[PDB]
Amino acid sequence: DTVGRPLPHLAAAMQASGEAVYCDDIPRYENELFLRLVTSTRAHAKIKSIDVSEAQKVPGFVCFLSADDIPGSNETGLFNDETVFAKDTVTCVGHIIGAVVADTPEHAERAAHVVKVTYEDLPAIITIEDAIKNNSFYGSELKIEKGDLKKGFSEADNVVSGELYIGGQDHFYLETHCTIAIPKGEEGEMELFVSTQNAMKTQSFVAKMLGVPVNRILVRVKRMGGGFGGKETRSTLVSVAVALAAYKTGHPVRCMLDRNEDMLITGGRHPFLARYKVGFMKTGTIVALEVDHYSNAGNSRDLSHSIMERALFHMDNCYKIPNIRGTGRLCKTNLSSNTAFRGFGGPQALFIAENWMSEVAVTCGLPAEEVRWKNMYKEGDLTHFNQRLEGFSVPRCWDECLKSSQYYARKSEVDKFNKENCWKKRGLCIIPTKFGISFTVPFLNQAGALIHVYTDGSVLVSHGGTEMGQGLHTKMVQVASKALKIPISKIYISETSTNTVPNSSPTAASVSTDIYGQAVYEACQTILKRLEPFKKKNPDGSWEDWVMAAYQDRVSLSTTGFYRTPNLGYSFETNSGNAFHYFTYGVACSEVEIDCLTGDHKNLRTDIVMDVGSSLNPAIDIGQVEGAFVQGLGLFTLEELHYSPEGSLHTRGPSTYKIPAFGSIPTEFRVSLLRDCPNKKAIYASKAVGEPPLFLGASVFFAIKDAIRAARAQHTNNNTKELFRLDSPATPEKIRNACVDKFTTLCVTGAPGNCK
Amino acid sequence: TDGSVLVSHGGTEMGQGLHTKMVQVASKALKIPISKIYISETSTNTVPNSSPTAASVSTDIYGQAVYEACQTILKRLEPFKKKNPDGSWEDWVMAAYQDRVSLSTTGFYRTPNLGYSFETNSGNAFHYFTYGVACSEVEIDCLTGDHKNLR
Amino acid sequence: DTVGRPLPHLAAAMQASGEAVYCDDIPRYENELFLRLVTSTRAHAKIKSID
Amino acid sequence: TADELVFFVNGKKVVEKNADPETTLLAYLRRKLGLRGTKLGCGEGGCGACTVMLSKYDRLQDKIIHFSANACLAPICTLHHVAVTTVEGIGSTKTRLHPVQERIAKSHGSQCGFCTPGIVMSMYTLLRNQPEPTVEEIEDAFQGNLCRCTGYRPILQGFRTFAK
Amino acid sequence: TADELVFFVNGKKVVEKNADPETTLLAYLRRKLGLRGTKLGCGEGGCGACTVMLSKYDRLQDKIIHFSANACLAPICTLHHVAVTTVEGIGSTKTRLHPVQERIAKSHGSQCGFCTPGIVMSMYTLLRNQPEPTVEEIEDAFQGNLCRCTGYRPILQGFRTFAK
Amino acid sequence: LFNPEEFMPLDPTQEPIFPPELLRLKDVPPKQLRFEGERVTWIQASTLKELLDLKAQHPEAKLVVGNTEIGIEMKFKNQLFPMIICPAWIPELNAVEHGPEGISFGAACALSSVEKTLLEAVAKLPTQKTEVFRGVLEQLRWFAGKQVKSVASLGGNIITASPISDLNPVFMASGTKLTIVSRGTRRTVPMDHTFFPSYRKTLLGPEEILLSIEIPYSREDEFFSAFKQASRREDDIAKVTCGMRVLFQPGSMQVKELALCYGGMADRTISALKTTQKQLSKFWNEKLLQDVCAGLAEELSLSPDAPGGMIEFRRTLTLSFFFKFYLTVLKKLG
Ligand SMILES: Cc1cc2nc3c(=O)[nH]c(=O)nc-3n(C[C@H](O)[C@H](O)[C@H](O)COP(=O)(O)OP(=O)(O)OC[C@H]3O[C@@H](n4cnc5c(N)ncnc54)[C@H](O)[C@@H]3O)c2cc1C
Ligand SMILES: Nc1nc2c(c(=O)[nH]1)N[C@H]1C(S)=C(S)[C@@H](COP(=O)(O)O)O[C@H]1N2
Ligand SMILES: Nc1nc2[nH]cnc2c(=O)[nH]1
Ligand code: MOS
Ligand code: MOS
Ligand code: FES
Ligand code: FES
Ligand code: FES
Ligand code: FES
Repeated sequence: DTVGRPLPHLAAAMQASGEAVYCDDIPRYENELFLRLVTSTRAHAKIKSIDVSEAQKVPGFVCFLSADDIPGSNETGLFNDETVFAKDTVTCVGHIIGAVVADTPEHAERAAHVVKVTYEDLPAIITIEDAIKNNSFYGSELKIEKGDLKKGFSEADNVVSGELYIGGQDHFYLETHCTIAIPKGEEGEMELFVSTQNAMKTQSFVAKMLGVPVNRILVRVKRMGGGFGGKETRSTLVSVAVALAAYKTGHPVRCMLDRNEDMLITGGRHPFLARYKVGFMKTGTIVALEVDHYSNAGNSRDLSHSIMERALFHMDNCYKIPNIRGTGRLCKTNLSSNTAFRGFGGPQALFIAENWMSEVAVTCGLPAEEVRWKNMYKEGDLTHFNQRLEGFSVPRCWDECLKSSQYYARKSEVDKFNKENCWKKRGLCIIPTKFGISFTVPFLNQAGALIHVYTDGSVLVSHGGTEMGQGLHTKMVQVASKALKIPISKIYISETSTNTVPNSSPTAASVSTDIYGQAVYEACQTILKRLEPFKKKNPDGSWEDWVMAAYQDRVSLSTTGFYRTPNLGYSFETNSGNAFHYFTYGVACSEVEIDCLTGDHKNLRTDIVMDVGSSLNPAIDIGQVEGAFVQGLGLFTLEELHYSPEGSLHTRGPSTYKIPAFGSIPTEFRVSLLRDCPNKKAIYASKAVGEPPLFLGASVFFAIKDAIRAARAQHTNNNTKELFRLDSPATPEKIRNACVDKFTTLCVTGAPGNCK
Repeated sequence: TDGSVLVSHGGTEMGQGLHTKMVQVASKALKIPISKIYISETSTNTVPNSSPTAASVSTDIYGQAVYEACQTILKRLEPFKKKNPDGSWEDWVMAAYQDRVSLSTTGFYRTPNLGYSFETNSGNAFHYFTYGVACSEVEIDCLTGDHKNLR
Repeated sequence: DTVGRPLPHLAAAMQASGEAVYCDDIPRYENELFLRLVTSTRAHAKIKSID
Repeated sequence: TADELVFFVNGKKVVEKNADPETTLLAYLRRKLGLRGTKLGCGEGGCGACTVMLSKYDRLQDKIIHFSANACLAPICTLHHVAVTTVEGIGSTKTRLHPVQERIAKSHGSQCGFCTPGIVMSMYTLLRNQPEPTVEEIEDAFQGNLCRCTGYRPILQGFRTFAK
Repeated sequence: TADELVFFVNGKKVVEKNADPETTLLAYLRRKLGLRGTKLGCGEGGCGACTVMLSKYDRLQDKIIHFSANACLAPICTLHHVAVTTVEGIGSTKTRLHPVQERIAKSHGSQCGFCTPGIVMSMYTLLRNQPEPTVEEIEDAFQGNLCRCTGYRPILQGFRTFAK
Repeated sequence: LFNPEEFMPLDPTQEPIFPPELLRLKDVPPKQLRFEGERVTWIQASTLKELLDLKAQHPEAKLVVGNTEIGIEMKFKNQLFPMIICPAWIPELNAVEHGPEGISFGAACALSSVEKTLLEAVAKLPTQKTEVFRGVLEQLRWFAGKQVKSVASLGGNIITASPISDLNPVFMASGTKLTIVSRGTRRTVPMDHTFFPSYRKTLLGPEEILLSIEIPYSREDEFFSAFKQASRREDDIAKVTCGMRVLFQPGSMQVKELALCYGGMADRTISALKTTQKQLSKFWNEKLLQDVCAGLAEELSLSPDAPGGMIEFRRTLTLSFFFKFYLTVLKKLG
């Protein structure tokens, strides 16, 4: 029984040896061709001509594909509001217009470059402010409201209002998007090998473009070199194009994106703008909150609506607020369509929450940890969407983190540092989080498995989930082994495929362990029920004996398993019904030191306490906490996407887009899993871990903000209770500009200015 | 979720029209056109521990397995049929999917009452027998040994 | 319901057109090799050597 | 130094710059051109699974002539300035079947299907030479094609519709 | 008339008779030699997924030298008489893992695994130059390698075992 | 989480052997090689003479050493250079020479080699001699991976002439000497403001190649600092990076020479010459700090619409870096 043991990821050794096969590592067929997408260079324009005359002169050129070549439908996307290939109008830089097919990827690249497009510009909308000014939205306003806002604001001692912006984020999975499509040449059959979290939508979108039944399309996913939500839907941009090439040519075709293509075309995290007003008492207790959220959705709906729903569900973070109104609007803009990214609107809403909470503490002149603690939910409280918090472990995580991080002693050392240093300052902040577990769309909370036991007793498990580094197959093998009471060595998972488990939800929402674990468990129970009479007749025999006896008695050793998460279904009309199955909780304390002269900083120390229930695998779960935290660190402090005024992405690779590096992580980096907190609501008492920890990276942001406050105390003015706006990401630029002094003001030059 | 159906069974196609027959069976059992059903291949990761396609019994045994799997699908779809009686197959399938009812199932068949014993000369060796009669006429060339098959 | 009807073999049209894929019709991988069996020319014998 | 070998396959020009004298048309079709409808059944001329049609200008008869050949025994080096037609050259389920293909399929003349392309090409070749053959010519057209599945009756019955 | 390009990959001689100046080592490894352990992550030198070790006899230093390079930017035409070592050159699960490979895997330093070969090759290269590195040298050997999954902690912890 | 006691020990004597066949080929004398592609002809030059002949015959031929810039130009900027010459084998382009005035590096020397040599020099020589070396080393910290630095040549960075080169500002501020040759020409010039006339251009003739680069010893009464912005947001603009040098009158705090050179403030490396000229004969004090900051704010002023943005931040860095230099020089003075 390995459940609860730190078993290494099953493929780790093959990954270290370069033997693990990713999509593009699959050998090429003798006749296999290569596709390169041709995309818009304009944010919004009519297409007046596409000239392939120079492309046709490139050695190995096969064909140019456009909308006219599609046999079925050019209408695609989760909400059918996209084109496979743009026909008359382009609506973002990176909008796919067509594709070159050639005999080598080098040749496809060469050819695509010399495809010439002529445009007639149309008025473009790029920024959230652009969109608000132009009333450019998808759908209507989303809202959650509880209590009496007018009354709450009347009862408040203090009111703070403001505006805040959080920038988006590129997934930067180390493996970019890729698909191989093999046309069989019979009955429209096609077999695809895809780097995707969503084999089902890949299958259905390819089928729809081709105009063939879904049963003709087989999608196979062995593994992804990272997904992080960026392969939940947007992988179909590449898959559908490659499928068309395979259909048209009758040859196998593949495409793997270069990084610059991937960053431009495939979408990222949604930027958010918030306008907020919070009413509170002199004690720091919150009595009223109003937040209007706006996301930058780009040029199609995709997952933007559900992302905003998750944002609204998380605007409370861990705090009880009696009178509350959150709204959300999706901005329709001429940018690549934004999509799922680890956290799915949660990190943005949670960041907005912690920002006004930080301002409450400052305004009250009270220690931030005291104000946070005072406002924390208690066991059994209802959220703003009226869900009961059962097994609310934040207080335990908080207390344990305070103690193990030696927060109070270190607070004194930070103060001492700031007293002794003029041009460098330290900051220290402790932040909680909760993250709701389940797809916001009830019907997605379903999971299938298919298990076969062969006559040698070896077991092949298939389930609807995909492996993208998170150790899902590993956990499923641990589960099956525990359930069947056989060693993990007897169980194997090869891949995820649409012909073994159909109609799968994307591998997302952090729920895959929970839902596939249950499906796998149930399939195992069915096998055990069938073997039971054989065990009874031969109780001292082996697994192999029982399996062979069952086979020879013509008992089936193949079964499905299925799970449907119970009691889900939130109504925005009644503000009731469970949005989530349960919540995952954690707390992080981070310390930083900033260089007030340059805006650079050091991440000195981070301590995390995460409630993941009874972990199925502490090694994998600690890995998930660390990786999620560092992605959050990136979001809030390093990673910055930058566009021209014309809406063209400038930051298209690692030279201009800085994800955390080896030297970026906290010097002392401690993660603990909370002990003795089994979760009755999920498989073997575990909890979802994938996304919940990412927001804890904001502890670094708020430590930086603390440090800036010290710098402003040193050089800017004498107002202790000053609120200044610090947007995300808190890059060296934003940090430096915020340390207002004789240099920023030019007072050092002899000019008068706004410092003391 | 488009209502299209993919059937897999343990039998292989060698020209005898086994997949054709299984599609006919599935279509009759599900009460949908043959055009909505497809068999792509036989594979060990879809149906394990299969007997070889042999003994002339493949239609009998995979036909029953396919039938049973279809009955399971029909049972699961029935509530949605009753909610949308003038609706289509496609409508019912999508409604089932959105209600998180599984649209995947196994079927299995074990031929009953077989087990002949050579040491008792009893027990059914076969499920039944297939029968036939042929009459042929030939003409031989007595000088060469060649012959014509006349009728 | 086509049970009892003379429906042609589902693959017959593709068999007539040469579109039906049999094992050797599957495309070759770029690096795919070919095997030929080496077999006995004797009914019953000791294998003394293979050169 | 070597000459270029030039021939046609399904109306498409093939320029083989390095022809090996040992290379059969069957090997060339399947493994160079990727046209896998033509099959290997024996490699010795007895089964006809590899039957193709060949066309050329005859100097003596002063006409374009069409005849069937076993691709397994045809050296590509004999085919300079000859036009090859394979099963994929006459029709497809992706476009439109040739009458020969439609009729053999609908008449239950194809079971496993492996002999079907060769038989199609034998019948096709006959029709190219004689658009209205007699019943007698039709049966005689297939002495070189073997089928293990059908017992032949349905194939002849299907193709009889081309007679009279 | 072009000169032959001669280099070595994992101890094996490569003779490229028609080297194209535009060809990168990464393309050659993956798409000519079929060695797919080395990955493409950016094509611009920032991510290190394509990291390999290069070795040569430096005729000016009078010694064999070993260093890491990004295969995505190295023209094969710079590599005449250079030896390349990729991830498959140092160990495998079919034979024996190199200590670098064993320790990153067992220490939970590999999640999705896509960055792992590049990181392995960066660590391998360090040990080939300095078999007794300091913790500081190890912690500073990876500025060119990005990992999106792990948060780096476990990779450094696993590799620190080589230090002191 | 794991048990290191169970790991297989490292046996450094059991590593894959350096190919013995390759070792037997080290004796074979180097000869010029020619490779021919679809679009490009590549000549591997074996001697300096060959390089200069080739460049005289084909002035437009593009030099490639590490390809860390050219690979980017070809892939991402769709540049095509039908003829490439690789001079990496040429001994003169790889020589590391210690002279009376400083340390000379052949233009093909990898940055890793520069870093190693300079680290050694700093470790052995007195602090007062290694001020410029230390500046180069600071700029090479958090610069790129070991993979990049092992193949990226010193000359390549210089001649690439990116507005945001971290090295060119240091070479300019220190008057690093550049030896430049062609068939029948040879000249040595200290790098100054004139060396970069416009975007991505240097003051070399079409045939000329950079042979060697002499990084100078610092003198008595001479101090150096280098600084760089910790973010980069555009491909080749708007990242502040600098070298700063002051020479005082013997044993004094009185400015004899002052050089403040910046990348990321224009479309080339520039020198704040109007500002520094005004400080000659001035003393190193609060007034000088004020005047220099006033000068920098004006001389390096950016329009609201300047390419790269971050206008306030970049201005603030130019002054903040000088402030750090100002304080560091005060510490070094006493
Ligand atoms: C990932 C990465 C990160 C980097 N980070 C930084 C950084 O932080 N700061 C920084 O300043 N740089 C940085 N660089 C740039 C790097 O220093 C240069 O790309 C490198 O030094 C160029 O040298 P090379 O040998 O690769 O030149 P090549 O690409 O081979 O050639 C570059 C240019 O120099 C010319 N050239 C080369 N040698 C000569 C010669 N001797 N005479 C005349 N012309 C010559 C070539 O014709 C070409 O125009 C980075 C590069 C990479 C890929
Ligand atoms: N190594 C790795 N960890 C990862 C991801 C990934 O792509 N790679 N994706 C994250 C996201 S966005 C989600 S939703 C979960 C999905 O997997 P789970 O449901 O099995 O946790 O994994 C998370 N952790
Ligand atoms: N990743 C993700 N996808 C969804 N699609 C619908 N709801 C959700 C959700 O909560 N998370
Ligand atoms: O829910 Mo993860 O795929 S953003
Ligand atoms: O029983 Mo048939 O395969 S002889
Ligand atoms: S393969 Fe049998 S006749 Fe050619
Ligand atoms: S149909 Fe099978 S050999 Fe003729
Ligand atoms: S692929 Fe990213 S550095 Fe080479
Ligand atoms: S393990 Fe996924 S990028 Fe490193």
